[PDB]
Amino acid sequence: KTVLEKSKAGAQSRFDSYGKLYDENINAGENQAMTLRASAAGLTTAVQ
Amino acid sequence: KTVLEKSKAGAQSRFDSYGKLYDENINAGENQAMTLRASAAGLTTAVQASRLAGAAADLVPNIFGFAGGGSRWGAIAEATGYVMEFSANVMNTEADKISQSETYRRRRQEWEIQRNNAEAELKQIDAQLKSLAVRREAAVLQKTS
Amino acid sequence: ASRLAGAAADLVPNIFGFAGGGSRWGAIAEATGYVMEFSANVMNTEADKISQSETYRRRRQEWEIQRNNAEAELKQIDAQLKSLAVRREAAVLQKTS
Amino acid sequence: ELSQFIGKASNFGQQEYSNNQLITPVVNSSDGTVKVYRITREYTTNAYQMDVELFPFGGENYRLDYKFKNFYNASYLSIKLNDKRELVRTEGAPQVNIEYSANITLNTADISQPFEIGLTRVLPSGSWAYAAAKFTVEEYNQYSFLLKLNKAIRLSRATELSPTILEGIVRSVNLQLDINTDVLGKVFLTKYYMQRYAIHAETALILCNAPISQRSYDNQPSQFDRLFNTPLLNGQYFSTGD
Amino acid sequence: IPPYNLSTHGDERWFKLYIKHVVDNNSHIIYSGQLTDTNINITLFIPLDDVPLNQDYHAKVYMTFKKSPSDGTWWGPHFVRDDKGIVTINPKSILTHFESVNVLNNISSEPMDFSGANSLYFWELFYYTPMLVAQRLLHEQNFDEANRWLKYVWSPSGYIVHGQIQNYQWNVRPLLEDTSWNSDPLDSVDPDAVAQHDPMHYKVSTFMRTLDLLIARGDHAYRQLERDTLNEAKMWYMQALHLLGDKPYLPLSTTWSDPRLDRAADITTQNAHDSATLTDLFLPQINEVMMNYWQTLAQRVYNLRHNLSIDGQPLYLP
Amino acid sequence: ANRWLKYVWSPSGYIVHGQIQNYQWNVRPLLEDTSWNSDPLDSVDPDA
Amino acid sequence: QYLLIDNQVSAAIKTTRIAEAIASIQLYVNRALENVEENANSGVISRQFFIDWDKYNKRYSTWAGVSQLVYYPENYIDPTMRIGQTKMMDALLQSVSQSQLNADTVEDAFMSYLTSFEQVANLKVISAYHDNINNDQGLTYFIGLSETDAGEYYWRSVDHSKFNDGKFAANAWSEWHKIDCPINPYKSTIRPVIYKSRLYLLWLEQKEITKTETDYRYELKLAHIRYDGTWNTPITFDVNKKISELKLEKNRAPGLYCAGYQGEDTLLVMFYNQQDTLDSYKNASMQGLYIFADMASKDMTPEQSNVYRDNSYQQFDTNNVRRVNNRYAEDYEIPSSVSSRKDYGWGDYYLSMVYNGDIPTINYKAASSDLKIYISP
Amino acid sequence: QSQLNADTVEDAFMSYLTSFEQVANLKVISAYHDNINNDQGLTYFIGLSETDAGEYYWRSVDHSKFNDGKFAANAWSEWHKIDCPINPYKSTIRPVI
Amino acid sequence: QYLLIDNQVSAAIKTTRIAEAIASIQLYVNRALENVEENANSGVISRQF
Amino acid sequence: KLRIIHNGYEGQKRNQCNLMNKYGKLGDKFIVYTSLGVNPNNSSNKLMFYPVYQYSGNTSGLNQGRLLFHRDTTYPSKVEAWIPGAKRSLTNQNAAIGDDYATDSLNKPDDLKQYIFMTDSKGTATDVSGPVEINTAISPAKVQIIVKAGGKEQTFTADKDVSIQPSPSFDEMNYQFNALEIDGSGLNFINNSASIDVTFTAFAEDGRKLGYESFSIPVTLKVSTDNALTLHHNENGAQYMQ
Amino acid sequence: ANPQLQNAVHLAILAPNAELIGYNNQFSGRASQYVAPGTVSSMFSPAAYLTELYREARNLHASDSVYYLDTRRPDLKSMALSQQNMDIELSTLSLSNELLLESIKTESKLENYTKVMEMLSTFRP
Repeated sequence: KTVLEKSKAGAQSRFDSYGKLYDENINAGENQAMTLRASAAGLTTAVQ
Repeated sequence: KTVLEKSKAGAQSRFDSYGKLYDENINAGENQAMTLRASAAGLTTAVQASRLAGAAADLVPNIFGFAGGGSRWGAIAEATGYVMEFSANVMNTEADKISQSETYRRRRQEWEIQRNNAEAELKQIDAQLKSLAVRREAAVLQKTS
Repeated sequence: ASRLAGAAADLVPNIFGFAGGGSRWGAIAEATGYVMEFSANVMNTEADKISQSETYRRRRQEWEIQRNNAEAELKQIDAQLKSLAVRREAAVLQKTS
Repeated sequence: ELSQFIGKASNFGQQEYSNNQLITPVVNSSDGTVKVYRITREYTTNAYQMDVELFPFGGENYRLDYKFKNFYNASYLSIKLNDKRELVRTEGAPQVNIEYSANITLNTADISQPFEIGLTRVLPSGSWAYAAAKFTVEEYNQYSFLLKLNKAIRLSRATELSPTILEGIVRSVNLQLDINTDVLGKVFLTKYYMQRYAIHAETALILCNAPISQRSYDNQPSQFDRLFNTPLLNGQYFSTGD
Repeated sequence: IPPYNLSTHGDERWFKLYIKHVVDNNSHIIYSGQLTDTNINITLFIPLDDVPLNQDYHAKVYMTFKKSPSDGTWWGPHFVRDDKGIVTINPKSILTHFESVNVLNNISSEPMDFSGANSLYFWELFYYTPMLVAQRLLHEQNFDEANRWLKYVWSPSGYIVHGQIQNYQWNVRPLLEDTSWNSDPLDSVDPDAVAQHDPMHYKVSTFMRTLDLLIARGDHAYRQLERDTLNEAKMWYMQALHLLGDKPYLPLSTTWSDPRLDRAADITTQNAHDSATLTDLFLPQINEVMMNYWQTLAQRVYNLRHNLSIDGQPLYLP
Repeated sequence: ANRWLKYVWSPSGYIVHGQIQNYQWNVRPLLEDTSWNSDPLDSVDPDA
Repeated sequence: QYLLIDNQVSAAIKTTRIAEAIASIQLYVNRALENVEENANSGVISRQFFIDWDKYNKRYSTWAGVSQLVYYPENYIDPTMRIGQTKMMDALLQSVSQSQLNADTVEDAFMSYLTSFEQVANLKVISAYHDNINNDQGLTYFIGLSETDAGEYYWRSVDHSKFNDGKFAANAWSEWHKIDCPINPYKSTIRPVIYKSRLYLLWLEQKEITKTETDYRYELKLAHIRYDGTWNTPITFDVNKKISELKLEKNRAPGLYCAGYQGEDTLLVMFYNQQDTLDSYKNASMQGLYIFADMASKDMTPEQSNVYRDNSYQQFDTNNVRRVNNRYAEDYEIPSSVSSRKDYGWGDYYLSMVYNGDIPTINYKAASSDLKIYISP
Repeated sequence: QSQLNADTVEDAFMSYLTSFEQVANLKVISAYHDNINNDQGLTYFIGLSETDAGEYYWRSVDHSKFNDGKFAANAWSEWHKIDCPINPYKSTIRPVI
Repeated sequence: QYLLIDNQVSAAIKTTRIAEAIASIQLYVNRALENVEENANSGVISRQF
Repeated sequence: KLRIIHNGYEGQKRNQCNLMNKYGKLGDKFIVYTSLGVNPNNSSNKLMFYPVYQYSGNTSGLNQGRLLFHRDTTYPSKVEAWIPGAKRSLTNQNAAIGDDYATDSLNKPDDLKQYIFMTDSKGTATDVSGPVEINTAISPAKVQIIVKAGGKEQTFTADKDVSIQPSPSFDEMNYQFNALEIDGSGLNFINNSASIDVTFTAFAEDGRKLGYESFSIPVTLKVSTDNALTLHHNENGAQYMQ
Repeated sequence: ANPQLQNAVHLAILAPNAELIGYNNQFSGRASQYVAPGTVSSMFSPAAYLTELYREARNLHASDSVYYLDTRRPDLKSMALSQQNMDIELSTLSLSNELLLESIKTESKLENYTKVMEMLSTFRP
């Protein structure tokens, strides 16, 4: 039983860990990077 | 028991290995690369000031005599244009810094997961060694019988 | 060096006769600007190099883990073969019985 | 291992007892002769209350040094030899963790026999704090000392036994500190019993018709304390007596 | 400057040198330090004016000390430069305070100054540069190059120039001579600054890097575990030990004796300390890092002697 | 992070030239309750 | 909280007597410092020990760290990177960052470093400025130049307070820093100055003009450093007339006097027809202007000119002597007002305080040996 | 970025501080109020950077936010950059709506 | 260190006679080169080998 | 500039020169012990004494002479310097760390020329031998520069060539010579090169070499018939150097 | 003064010499006494840390204040900086009880802790 219990705990750690990452979606840092790429594109009319 | 002990060692190696990676967050070289990305972005203000100085200088005529002038009337617009283009490249530089950093973050997170996976394996293995030891005792009792 | 050399050269006047002069007043600023742009690009190249180098290092670290997994597997399998051999001997004794 | 045999010492001309054993080369007045002194301390009661040690300053002359582990509002302190001779008298309560000392003179007879230094902190009311320790003082011609030490070291290495238990075996065999064949017989039994029963060396010593040790050592309590002075019965310390 | 003599100098070993009658007729400090028991060979560049303020001499130099703190008529050297640029000391000078003064009339130059305006850059060129390069090589396990590089700073076997063995181990002038690179590191938290004030620390750092390299080479060979790489590892560990010299040993009993806290904390002790219970002060601790190297080597040596892997595992079946 | 919060606020206050000052908020307008708005109900904005 | 010991904690949890005493005190201290427990001794709290409470003193491990640093800095020194390393070192490190590091790579990286080293080692000092009244206090800024056509200017400074026993400490000196301004000083005519505690560069430039005949125009360029270390652009002043007033030989540059001045919160700039004898400037008419923080400017009148001259001429370059300017000042430099208190405290029973008073004005007279200070608090 | 340290923060700070100054010192050059009366509407202002080839910026103030003698914090908008090649004689420029 | 052979080694450790001799000499040389063993000969050390 | 210094060789010699530099004068005569080690039965360590005997006179009149010595231990002691054939011993009671000396009770330096046993009585036991007697005086007549040029040999000497002699100093002396004329003609130029070798060397009054230093001055000889190399470009497109 | 550097040989790090002697004359031989990490007697031991904390902490409140360190915890100053106090681990709770129990005994003017427990056993409020 103890062996199975440790297995449960292992799976639980993974479940919650992947849960977290999934729930996070895009990291705030990742959001800033997207913003910058978009911002650069936005200069097209100014440059022209 | 011998088989299980070898498994244990395997899991132990994995655990310690992911441990080490987890703890050694960023390789010093990795930090230098991020430093450089930041440093390059940091040139934005220096660049703008020079281009501006340039444009003003060129509005000044340089030909004198019985004919003259030659000022570059479009100088401001050109300098302005370069700064905007530079800025676009900077935005990528900054985004690249960020992307690299977040990439490392995700990497470390995965190491933590795998570290924990190895840990769970070790604990199950110890539990298996314990159950085996019990089985062994039972076998001894069977021999006794 | 080339951009600075350029600036020096272009501060030299280029018009001679009744009307003269013709130097580029902004020549220094321009050279300075080109150098800064190059520098930014250099930093990115150097950073890319570094990332690439470290990327390979990490790859190798992962390989070592996978190597060692395989090693452990070999040890467990050899241990299992020994376990089986014992089981086999017991079976031989059972046949004998 | 060295400390186990000879205590602690430094090149500063400083010596300190360890494992309740004090050892020192006292040079006689205007005499190159080295009288090696060995003083062994054991507790008779309430060891937890105070640190007490005695140094072989010179012929019959000893420096008595002590430090209290707690505090009583004593009117005065009185230290006696074998409960009859007052060795030290001072007024006021000694303070906790303060070292106090006195120079005392012991009679050759008092020195050669085991003796007890009792310390009583006398209260203004009908009571006092009390603790005490037993001391024995031995003297050796430096050669005699080195020779006994030689035997002790070699025997310990050969047997993997602490000088504590080894002395105990010797004292069990003879009053005097001497290794001989009867000692070796008991050393055999001591080890034999350890192996035969999977028991602690001290247990094996007891089975060799030895007393329960009242001697602490290392950072450990005495055997006596381990049997009777484990969390005390409403704080009452167990001690021997009549 | 002559060796210290309390009876003529005072109880203080303090002294200063001054320059006077150059630019102004006021004196200025040009040197300061303590007297030692040997001669103090102080070489200074003495500036000279285009227009002298004195006919007998173009410059005055003098030294002061506790029992002779002042200036005085004809005290110290009085130098005059002739038309050929030769500087001599005017015989009127009282040279009593000095053991000797010698003008180097054919020297118009001096060795580069590692403590001067450009000191920063010289420290990097001749020290931080090779230390950095070696540390990187060490990290990458490029041991052979790493060794070459540490040797540019220091060699326990010295150096050979044109076939001749030299008289030094430090190849860095400011470590070879103990030259300060700071004035007060206690104004901040910075181990570099600390070492700069006290260069002996750079000497130590260099030593530690050398040990790290030897150990790494040892460990490498040991990890290979082939009979011969094990022999190689043993050798490299012996080298680390040779450099470490004799293992330290500490006293069995301290003068310190489990003092009561009030006492230990008594500012009187602290005041007495800074003025200098001092018996019960806390004792200087050995560098436990260095301790750790001794321990590391002992374990490696043990394992080799016992036919164990670098991890202490048996190199055999039970 | 602590240092950067301290620039805004310190429960222990601040020390200048060796002397403890008389305040915990190091942001003058917060110490003074100065308004940075006139009508926050214009929009759902925690900052306003 | 009062007894600094937990009486709720499970019996199973163990500690040492020393550790307990430590933990107890740390709690005690926090509460006093946090003003949880009132009527604390503020004198004591202000002691450096407690200033550092949040770093190094609160936690033993960090305490030991900073303490150990003193005896064993080598346990903390890592040659890979040092505090205060210069950019050349940064480049060196970066250049060796790849894992495939070998002798060829190393030797090339070294030469890159060395090239930069030489560039620095050979900088020529052109001019310098001491931002103080007297040379014995404060620090001197120096500007120099890389040996290349269309070269680059650099600056560094030295701290005079570190000139102990006649010599500067190594600590007295700062590294050379790059200037990114398009500087083209005419015949080296440039000065580093401090104004409003900021570094500014001023230089004169000559423009070749076709008039046929050839003549020249002169312009004054002003630039300053920004907070991020980059520089602003040059600002141009029309000084051609002021320069035309100096009857210079065709190949001579006007001397440039330039220093900040606290009085009038301004920058004082003057040009002159350089003499061989310093004292000849006592009768020179200085051609100058005022420059303000907003880049405004004013012509300097003859009267003002003579005044600044009389008090500064001793700093002027002569035909064969290159001198360093100081901050302009007269007999005494005195602040015009005081807003910053040095000390204060509570009244009896802390029911009142004298606080945030000020010295809105400081006026003064300064006759020889008679300094009269007028405070209107 | 995930890797931060004290130097990093100070540099970021000084970058902000630099930009702060650039805005803080803008001079006001001219303005236009887009209404008939100055008691209604808003005033548009333009300013200029203290740099060669100086840049123009604009912002405005809402007069309806002028209450009991003073403008609300909300009365004001921030400065905005102008990206045009503007270089008037004697600063002869007006914003208009 | 004096005899250039380790007398504290387990019997389990084996090598050949040529191999041992090499090790002894190599240790000796290092000690001579670093002057662990004082009054070493500067000639010889100075040789290219 | 010929530079002489009594900078002893690292380890033993350095320690001995340190004592010399601190307790004597240039000109003093000393017995320097060249053979040092640790006593097989008396030493518990690898530390040792580094004795030098200073003779009275030779510019330093002494109260019967002194034994100077260096020791490694940081503990105060009674350093005993025993002479077996003389049955004499000096005792530096409460000796300083590092550098100290014992007063010689009798100026009989002959006694020193034998094996000497030194100890701190804490286990440092040094075997002392090799009693070499050295006169540290240096006449300027023994300070020389030797030149080898072609087949010619020239020498120069400080007491002829150096206008001002340096004060006697162990710490450092510099003998600055006037221009020494070397007859360069005769140099054997090979491949248009020859050199002059200049040796800087000196001896102590005992005829004891102080040491030496060698410098050399290369000379390039211009060849008057050496026509410039010519570049040629042949009409057949061939370019070469003549 | 540290033997670890002195034995290095190849570093040429020299001892302070006369200053070692003078220091030891002022500090009872202290610089000759080096210690291993882990001894209480060390400059970096937690006891050293404790000593500094106490020295300063005790001056944070007036001696007659309820918040005076010594008033609230008199044992801190009376406790010694012993090697065993540093090395022995024991229940934190037993330490808490020790403190409160002694305080009660003192306030209640009782002879010992058994008297305290008997007294407490009949307390009603």
